[PDB]
Amino acid sequence: LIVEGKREKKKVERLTMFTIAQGKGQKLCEIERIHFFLSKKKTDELRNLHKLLYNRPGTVSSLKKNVGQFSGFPFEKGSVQYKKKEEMLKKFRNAMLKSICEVLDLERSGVNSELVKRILNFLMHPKP
Amino acid sequence: LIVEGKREKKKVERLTMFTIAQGKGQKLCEIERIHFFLSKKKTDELRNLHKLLYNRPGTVSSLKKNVGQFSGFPFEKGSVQYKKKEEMLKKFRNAMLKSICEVLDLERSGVNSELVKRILNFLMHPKP
Amino acid sequence: KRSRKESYSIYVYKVLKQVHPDTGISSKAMGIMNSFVNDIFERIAGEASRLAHYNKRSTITSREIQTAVRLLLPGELAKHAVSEGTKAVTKYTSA
Amino acid sequence: SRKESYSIYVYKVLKQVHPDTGISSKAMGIMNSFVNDIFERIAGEASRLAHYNKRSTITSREIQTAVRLLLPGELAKHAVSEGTKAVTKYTSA
Amino acid sequence: PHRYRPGTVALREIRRYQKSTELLIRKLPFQRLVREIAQDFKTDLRFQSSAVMALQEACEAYLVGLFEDTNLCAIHAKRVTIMPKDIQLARRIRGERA
Amino acid sequence: PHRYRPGTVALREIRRYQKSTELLIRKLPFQRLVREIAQDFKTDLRFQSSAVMALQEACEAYLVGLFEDTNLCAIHAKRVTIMPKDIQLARRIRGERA
Amino acid sequence: ARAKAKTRSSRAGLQFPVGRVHRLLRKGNYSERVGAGAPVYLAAVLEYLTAEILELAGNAARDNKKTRIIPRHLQLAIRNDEELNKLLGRVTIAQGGVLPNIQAVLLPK
Amino acid sequence: ARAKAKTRSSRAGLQFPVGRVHRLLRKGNYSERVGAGAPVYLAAVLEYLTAEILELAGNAARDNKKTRIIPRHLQLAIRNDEELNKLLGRVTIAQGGVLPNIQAVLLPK
Amino acid sequence: KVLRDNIQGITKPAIRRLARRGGVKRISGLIYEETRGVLKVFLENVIRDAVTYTEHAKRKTVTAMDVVYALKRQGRTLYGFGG
Amino acid sequence: HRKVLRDNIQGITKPAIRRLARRGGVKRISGLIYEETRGVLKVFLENVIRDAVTYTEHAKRKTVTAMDVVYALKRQGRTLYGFGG
DNA sequence: ATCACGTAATATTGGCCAGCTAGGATCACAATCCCGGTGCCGAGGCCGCTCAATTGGTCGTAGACAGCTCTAGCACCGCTTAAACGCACGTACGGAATCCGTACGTGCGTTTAAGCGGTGCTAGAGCTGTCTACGACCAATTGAGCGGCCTCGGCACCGGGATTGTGATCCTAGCTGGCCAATATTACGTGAT
DNA sequence: ATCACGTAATATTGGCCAGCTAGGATCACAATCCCGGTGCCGAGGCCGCTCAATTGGTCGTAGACAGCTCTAGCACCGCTTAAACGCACGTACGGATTCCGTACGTGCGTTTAAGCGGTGCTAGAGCTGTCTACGACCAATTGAGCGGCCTCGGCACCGGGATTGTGATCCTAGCTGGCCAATATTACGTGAT
Repeated sequence: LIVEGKREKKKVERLTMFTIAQGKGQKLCEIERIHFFLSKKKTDELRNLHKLLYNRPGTVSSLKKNVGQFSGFPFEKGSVQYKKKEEMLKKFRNAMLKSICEVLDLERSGVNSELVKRILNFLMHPKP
Repeated sequence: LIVEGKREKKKVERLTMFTIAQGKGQKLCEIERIHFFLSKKKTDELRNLHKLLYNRPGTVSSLKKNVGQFSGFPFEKGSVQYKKKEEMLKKFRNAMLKSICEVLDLERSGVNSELVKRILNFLMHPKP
Repeated sequence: KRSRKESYSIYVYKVLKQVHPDTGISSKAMGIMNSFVNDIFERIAGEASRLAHYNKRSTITSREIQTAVRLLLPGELAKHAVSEGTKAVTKYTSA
Repeated sequence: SRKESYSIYVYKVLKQVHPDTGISSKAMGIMNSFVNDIFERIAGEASRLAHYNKRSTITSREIQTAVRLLLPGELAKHAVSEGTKAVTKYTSA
Repeated sequence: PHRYRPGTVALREIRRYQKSTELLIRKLPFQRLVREIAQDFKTDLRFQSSAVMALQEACEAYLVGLFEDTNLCAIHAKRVTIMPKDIQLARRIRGERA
Repeated sequence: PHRYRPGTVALREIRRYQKSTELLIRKLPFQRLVREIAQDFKTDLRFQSSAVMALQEACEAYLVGLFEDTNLCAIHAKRVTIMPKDIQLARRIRGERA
Repeated sequence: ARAKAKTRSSRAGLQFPVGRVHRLLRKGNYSERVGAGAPVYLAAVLEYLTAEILELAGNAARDNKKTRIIPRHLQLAIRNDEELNKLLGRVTIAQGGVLPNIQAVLLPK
Repeated sequence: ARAKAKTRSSRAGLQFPVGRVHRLLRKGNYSERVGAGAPVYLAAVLEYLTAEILELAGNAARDNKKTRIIPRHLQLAIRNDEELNKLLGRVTIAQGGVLPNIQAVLLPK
Repeated sequence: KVLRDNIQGITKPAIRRLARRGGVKRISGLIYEETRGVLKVFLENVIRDAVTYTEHAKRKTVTAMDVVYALKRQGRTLYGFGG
Repeated sequence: HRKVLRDNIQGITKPAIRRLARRGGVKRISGLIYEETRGVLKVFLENVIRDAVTYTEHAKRKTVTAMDVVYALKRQGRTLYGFGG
């Protein structure tokens, strides 16, 4: 019954309660063609693209500039991220895909699956 | 100390934890000029237009159908609602206002204050 | 041989037949009501003892019981309990 | 008339635990209320135990059980130890 | 072909297990648990049936009231699903210091 | 020239009134309130100063703990601000109901 | 030389046992001494509370078309009364169950 | 011829009063009869708890470089110890304030 | 005479202070009346129990020990007032 | 005669916790609720059974009775009726 | 005379220039911390004196202990399903992102009444003395309550119909995509440089 | 040989028909409900007994009551000043909306172990009797404890200096808006038909 020692002092446990991933290639703001298109384009269009790029829409203010800062996708062809972007692209209306091609200087003439492939190759390596 | 009736049972108090306002004018869907624009347009420019007509932006699918049924603004020139829309127009970027003019068949060549006045007059009485 | 235990069962039966003559009660419910009686008894008697101690008095009388009731039982319950207790004490003193 | 308290005993314990330290009247009133509260808790549990086991007597065993029930954790252990030691000493003399 | 939409069965189960009074934990496992716990306080123990049944009634009423408070906390958070944070909050408030 | 942004002076006041122990309700108003309440239970009553001081200490401690629980409920609702619903929840869980 | 026995409960117009309550008060070490009106008062209070509980429980049973009270009926009577639920708020009844209470926000629209 | 008297406290090696505790147990109406070791054991328990609190409070007071103990120091000791805060949970201490505890979410970023 | 409308002596800034001591940063405007009601309830109960203990002591004066017993009853034991 | 009974908390199964919740008015339940509830229950049971075994040893019994459990809960402030409370 | 088309005025848009805004760095000021110094008032000690603690003895009885009865707990077994588990799948939910409106925080100037001290009065707390009604106690008496036994009433459970809530399916309606026809772009042969 | 131009093959785009999705209404399935018959077992009644309740008398003392003191609660005034109040203003917060993914919910087939009933053993609850050690009680003792009084030191507060921190201001870089000039469009004059 007699504990020969000091008592341990316990403590009460109280109930406590925009990273641009830089990819491979060139920024969409440096590429003369794309930069000229964004200048001619508007905040509206980049709402769908900012969703496609960073999986979230963007502030009417920090939208066009952040999309221009997009320098590529740091992941490679066949990654889980590549497949997840390809499905997103397949889920976009053909008119949207044609608008995204026009913002990236890609040819708007083509089948849905080709517009998807040509946008997805460009978003890996944005080339002037 | 002595009462005269029966107990008055006291009941326990348990702790209990898209209207299109039709205005004065022709629907934007029945105006073939504007309707042809929306057909040529995509859910982005209409998204800017709706963040303006009903205060809150709509859904990709609804956005479209909702802008289609705008019957005009039911309020008159000088109302608190007219002033509150005029300020929301003054707070839009000049590229947006030019995109809204193009969705309403309005001339995109004017000073900010004129684009504001020409959109606001159209949104009272949408005329073919 | 001889085994004896006490409860309040028959008194609860009697009260029941006073208020609900054509109604009955099960054994489990009767045990619950027995526990309720014993609980409220212990509560009242403990409050009464503490009252007598606070006032340095050696006796528990109708006053201490009445105060313990008014303190433990809530609202109209306390008023009607005091009424019943006073009526019973009155009838008892008129022996 | 003279009122009772636990003050001097708390001052003795303190001097044994902090000979450099003192204590204010208000703190002493708090310690007095604490002592009286603990006393009432332990004695109530001891009486209740005796009654449950139909005993008329409160002994060191009842107090030790009430301590086990009320004081929590290593506190209970070191209180049982200190009480057993004190009872042993008292019995030796 | 018939399938119920999520929620409908849950509400039916709520109505059911509130209309009812039987114990909801199985008795054998709860008994084994009681004995497991008691082994750490004293060895070679024995339990009356009424004792285990009492522990069971008490632990079920306790968990039921806890889940009531937890549902209240959840609803407070504009949710419908209860989460561990809700339980920790209900306990921290009831005075159990979770 | 200088103007603190909302929430700064509040944290400062928090650190202040937590470093300290003085009663935060003015005495005379509390005393008048106590006498008002008591006058509904018995008339021509008298209060020792110690009794009023005890009632004040008790009330402040009670409301302080209530506001702790209320701030916890609020935070749980993803809200910095406390609202009456938070108090009602805290009390319903505490057992004070209402 | 001895009068006909008349129990204290009968002298008070009660059903609960006054003698037994006297005995329990004396054997509970509640007080060195116990007045004569104390057990009477206490038995009358217990009888009133018992009658209240049983009235409400029998009403509940009759609402379920039952002639026989069971623990659930007691739970209903208690939790539906403001005073009893306050008196017995820290109390658990075996096989009493709960009061049907689905929060509104869970019901569909 | 009368032996010199030493208090029951000395015989037990305590600073608390054993005679006072035996008197309160006798005058507290806890039981008809009271053993001899009961007040000794109880006084030793009270002495132990007092000493535990005074150790913690004196530590807290030295932290604030204060030599005298005040209610705030007792509150700090109690609430900062888990076992004491457990036993003294519902206990309210006048002029003892509360523990500095600001929830993180309220802090700026 | 008779005191009236003395609950309002528990003023907005006093409730604000109490909250701050409770760790509160932002406060609605309805919190003040809710708190006044909560406090009036608490005091009604404590003072009912205290006045009861008093009459039972045949006193016309409320003491601190009466208040201490009342709080102990509400389950809110208080130290430093003769406990 | 004597065998250790390990991993008996898991006998408080997911559907049983689900039932308890339903009796508490719960509609939707996370997946972590189950372990949190098992821990809560093990704590409650540890305390109640500690107090009951204490009352037992005090009574010089080796068997835990219903009165021991009732006194223990009554102590924890969770009075229970139906077992002789 | 009508139509087609070169040229000039008007209108629209790209380049240039200027203004505006967001982010980062710097500074000014203002709350917090440190350090003495100091007057104060409450802790800490001292003293004598009362009543609670103590020593000693005796005696009744609480409960420790042994012994016996027998209840109830425990271990084991074997079926018999009902519940639990694993898994597939899809939808409602939680979380995150965005935005807007305004409620609450902050600060200033004005008003209020808390606080503090001093003064005067008197209710009632607290104590003492008294005397007595009332509770404890004992012995004898006795009837209510407890246990055992029995025997039917309440209730659960089931099977057969009725109603209702929920989900799946069908119908009418709107929007978008693949296919087809018309037309623009590009490769190639021929002519010019 | 390279390049401009007309022709032919290849390719793109507008229109149309068809496919797909939304909303409302209809219909079938399942759950909930009700309603009568059955048996089953626990509720409720009866009876002998015993022990706990009642009765009547004696006695001591706990507490009601009266009287005095004096402590302390109340009331009231005036001054000071910090707190409360009221209002202006704007930031940060709460609420609403949208969207997206996936975590739960639901259904199904398989597994597993809970539940039930039955057998055997046995530890330990529960009761009784013996008796001793222990506690209660009283009388004399006495010394610890406590109230009153004094006196220094811990501390709370003031002023000065210093440090940390927050808010505001300033500078740098990028984007947006306006203005001006170049170029496309439209109207009139002129050439061809």
